Amino acid sequence: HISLNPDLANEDEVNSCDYWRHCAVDGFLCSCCGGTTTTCPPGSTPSPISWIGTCHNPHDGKDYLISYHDCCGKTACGRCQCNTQTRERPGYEFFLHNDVNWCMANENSTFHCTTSVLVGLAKN
Amino acid sequence: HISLNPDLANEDEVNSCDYWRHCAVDGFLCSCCGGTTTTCPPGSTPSPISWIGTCHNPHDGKDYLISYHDCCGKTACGRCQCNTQTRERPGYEFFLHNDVNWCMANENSTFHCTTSVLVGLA
Amino acid sequence: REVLTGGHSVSAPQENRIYVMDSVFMHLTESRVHVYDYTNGKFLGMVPTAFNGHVQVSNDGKKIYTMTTYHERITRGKRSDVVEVWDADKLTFEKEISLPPKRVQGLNYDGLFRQTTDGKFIVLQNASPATSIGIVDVAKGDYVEDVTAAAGCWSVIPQPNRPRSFMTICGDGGLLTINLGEDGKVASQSRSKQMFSVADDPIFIAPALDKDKAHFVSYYGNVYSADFSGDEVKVDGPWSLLNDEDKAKNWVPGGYNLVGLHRASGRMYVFMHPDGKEGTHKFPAAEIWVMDTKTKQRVARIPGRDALSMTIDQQRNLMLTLDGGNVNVYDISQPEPKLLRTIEGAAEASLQVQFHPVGG
Amino acid sequence: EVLTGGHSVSAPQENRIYVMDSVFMHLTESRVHVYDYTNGKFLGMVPTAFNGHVQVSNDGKKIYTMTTYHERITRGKRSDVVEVWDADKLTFEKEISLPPKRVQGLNYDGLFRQTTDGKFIVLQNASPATSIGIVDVAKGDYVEDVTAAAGCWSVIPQPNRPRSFMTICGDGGLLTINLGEDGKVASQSRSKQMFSVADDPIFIAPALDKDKAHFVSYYGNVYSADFSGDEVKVDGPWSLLNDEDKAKNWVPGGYNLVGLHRASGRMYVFMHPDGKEGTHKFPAAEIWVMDTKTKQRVARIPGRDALSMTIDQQRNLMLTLDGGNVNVYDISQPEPKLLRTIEGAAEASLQVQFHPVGGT
Repeated sequence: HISLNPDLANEDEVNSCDYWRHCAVDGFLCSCCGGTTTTCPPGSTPSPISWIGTCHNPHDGKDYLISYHDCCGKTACGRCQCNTQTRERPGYEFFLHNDVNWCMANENSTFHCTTSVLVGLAKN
Repeated sequence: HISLNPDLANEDEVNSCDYWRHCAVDGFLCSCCGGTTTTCPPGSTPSPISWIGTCHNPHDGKDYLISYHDCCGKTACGRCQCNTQTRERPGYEFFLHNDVNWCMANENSTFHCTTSVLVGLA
Repeated sequence: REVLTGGHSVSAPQENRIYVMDSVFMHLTESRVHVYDYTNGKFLGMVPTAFNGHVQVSNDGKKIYTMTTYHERITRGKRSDVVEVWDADKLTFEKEISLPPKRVQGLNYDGLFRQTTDGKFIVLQNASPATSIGIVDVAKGDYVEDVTAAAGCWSVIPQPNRPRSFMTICGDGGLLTINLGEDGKVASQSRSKQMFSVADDPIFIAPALDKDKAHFVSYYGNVYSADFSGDEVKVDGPWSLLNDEDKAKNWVPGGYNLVGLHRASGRMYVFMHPDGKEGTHKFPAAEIWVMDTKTKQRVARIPGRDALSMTIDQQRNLMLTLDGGNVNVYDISQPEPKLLRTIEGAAEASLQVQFHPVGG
Repeated sequence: EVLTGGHSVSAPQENRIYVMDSVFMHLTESRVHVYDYTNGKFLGMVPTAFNGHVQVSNDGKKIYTMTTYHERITRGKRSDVVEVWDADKLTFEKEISLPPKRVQGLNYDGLFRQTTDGKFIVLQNASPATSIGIVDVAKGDYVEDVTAAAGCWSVIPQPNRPRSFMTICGDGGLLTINLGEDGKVASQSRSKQMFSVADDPIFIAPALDKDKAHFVSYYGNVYSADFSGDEVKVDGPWSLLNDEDKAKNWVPGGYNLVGLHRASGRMYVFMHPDGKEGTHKFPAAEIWVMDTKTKQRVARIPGRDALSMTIDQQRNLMLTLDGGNVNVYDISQPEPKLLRTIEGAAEASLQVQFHPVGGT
């Protein structure tokens, strides 16, 4: 429960690169940028595409599928930069790769911030 | 006198905000930006207008008229930022004022760097 | 389980919000406005403002106005100077207003981008380098007037006691008053007598603005006033900020947006530093002095925290100060300001902070 | 005195390096910084808007950039472009329009390359579907999309052929593309599987010889693709690691993390200890120098927290780059010798390149 619901948790955490679900994040955490883990800061637009991966939840011991969507269309937030790389792979496994701008297909591709959206339990 | 000829001086002296002729400079010195005191870095364009003022030369004891031209049309150089204000005045004495972009009337107004051009004795 | 969504509004009420205009001088084509909650230091959002943006919030609190310059290819191509209207709560772009390609490019003094008291017109400074004041009709989304009467003058001081009137500081050391009609065109104008000597006692452009009068401080620590309780502005001064002990250590004002007025008390706040001399007028504050403008005497002095710019909120009795990167929040309900908090890293290179208007 | 423009870069071409500063904190104002590697002097710069990529023409006359504009930066129509700049004047000459899908990402060399003959720029697209774009530089045309490269990533030119290159595909093999004189695909071939994508993923950065390329893996293995004959022959793994290395979990890490000194067969690799899942972009604790013929390490030196490198075959040099600072090494002997460090060459760079000398 608590470990899956960042809006109820301590902001300091959620805003940390060590927060369990931020395990393959390259960019500024949206929750530090006037948004939350699952809401873009005002006036920035979610990416329809993202890199993906699983992260281990050390509270409940389960592995979860994460979609690392960006928020787009505003210039760089500049806050809470992370560069975590758990299970990240190069561009020949494109949807596991985080050295590309996942805003690339947005109406405006300027990168604002990135986040970690919980899809559900890892597939088994 | 050597104090009038920056290209003959040590670069460290000329690239300093305390160099005597840089007395009302707001911005990155062009001499740190791939240019010299009187040449824009490659691919940047001199401003046809500038703020102006006089600076005292403690090396020869004379006072000189300076034109604080910018180089324009490239993004910020970022090097050797100065903010000296000797005899600088607000915008109601506009051509003595250095809180405005003296690239404002260039074909491209993006500010690259600024310098201090020696006109003559005051 | 979760879906990332957009379309959200700023999370804190308008009354908590401040606007830190970050020039980002090292990368001045990516200037922006950072929105913060002054009560807790939380970052709330931002508005991109391209090259050397200016910003203000509409007097009714509903919109943010920016002024900026674009080029087709940034460092080449056709120039577009604009005002943009943005929603204040959604922080979204709504409208572009075309300006002639001469909007002032310069540091963020308040007086370069202002509005009439009634909020119906934006009033902005041009420099080509010839100076004039531009008028934008917000409702129509149009540039409607170019005040060439203001040639050789600089900056816009709105008159809070009239709906569409403002003053500018002219090359004669006097003030030009412009009264706009309901169409945004000049309806009348007047020129004051000389207030200050341009040569001998230059003033800082930043006003300490009351409802019916404005005070200005000089490079040498004098104070001048412009009373606009009538149609004709009456000017006076100097009186000195300095007593004999102050003069002995060469205290003078310094900064950018360096003064403010608390209207209910008449207290004027001024950034000061010792060892003044030619060239020190933009030095960071060693102290903030608190002056009683009625008695023309100092009542308090506090550490300045190297501040350069300030702003005042009248109704909550607050002062913000700004050192270029950090914002200090002060309670000014009593004559000695009380430091409440410091917001660190609010900007990389800001000389202007403003409160969200709450006064309607 | 008179301030003049129109000047050329002050140092000769053979002294020049190009530090691609992404300026990630302000990524819309990325730029190329031109330095003299012999003395650390800043020589000039090329603005590259949002997330620029850069290469120098093989003939050394021009700088090519790739970038994205929008009409109003954060809104308006997108223009993805290649720009041609004069190398000596650092001036813009020509824009070549690309479809709005050029790769936006970190500055790996293989995202923006050219054929050996210099006639075609070869660039990576992602919409997110991947394809390789071909630009005819002289004609200033986008010739077309190599959609055959879908599911592949990055461009490795074949230095032994005029207009051939390879790409790394999701099947763990290589796709070779041979262009006609028009820049369209004339033929192609696919290698057998070189590496297991699942079990031993390779870094995309090649250690490139004239007729072969070597690649290092996340676990410190080496693979090779030999293109000396009609079709590519693949092999590997061999390990970078001896028992002692394995015991301390030494693995490669970085971005442009390898290089080859072609005349000696020495391969340079950034390495760090305590390797595990998620450390593949860690800064270099050490640089290892491997003899690719004997498959033995011949030197190890401190890494200076480097992330990217580049090799100059004509002067026997290696540059390394930690994000901000550039280290210059003499690699004419098996142990590299550090000549100097250029501090503050960039705010956020993962790519440095020499100005080409010779190389026919």
